[PDB]
Amino acid sequence: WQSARELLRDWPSQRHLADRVQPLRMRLSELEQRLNNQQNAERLLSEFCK
Amino acid sequence: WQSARELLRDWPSQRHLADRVQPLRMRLSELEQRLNNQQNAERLLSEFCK
Amino acid sequence: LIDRVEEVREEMDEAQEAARFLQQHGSALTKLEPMVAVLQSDPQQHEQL
Repeated sequence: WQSARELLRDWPSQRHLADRVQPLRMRLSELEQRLNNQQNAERLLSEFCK
Repeated sequence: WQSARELLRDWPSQRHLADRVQPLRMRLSELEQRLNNQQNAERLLSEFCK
Repeated sequence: LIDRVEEVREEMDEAQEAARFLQQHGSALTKLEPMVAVLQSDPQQHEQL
C-alpha cells in the first residue's frame, strides 16, 4: 500500500516533468552553441596573444 | 469527495512546479537580456542600413 | 524572434500562483490527504448505504 501511494505520488510529477523534455532539448542545443563559440573565441585569443 | 480527489491530484503538480519559479526567474532574466540585445542589434542594423 | 519571454512569463504566473496556493492551503491539504476516503461516506448516507 505504501509503495502504491508513493508510485501514484510519482505519477503526477513523472508526467509533468517528462513534458519538459523538448523545450530543454533546444535549450541544450543553444547552450552547446554557446560553449562552441566560447572555445572558438578562447582559441582565437590565444593564437593572437601568441 | 470528487473535489478533494481533484485537489489532491493538482496539488502535487503545484508543488512540483512551484520550485521552478526561481529557475524560471533567472531564465526570463537571461531571455529578456537576450531580447534587449536583439532589439539593440536590430535597431543598429536599421540605423546603418541608410 | 523566439519571443518566448511571454511564454516564460506565463509559466511564472502559473508557478507563483501555485506556490501562493501551497502557502495558502498547504496545511489543509496535508491534513486532508491521509483521511480523504471519509468524504465518500456521509453519515445519513451510511444508513442508506
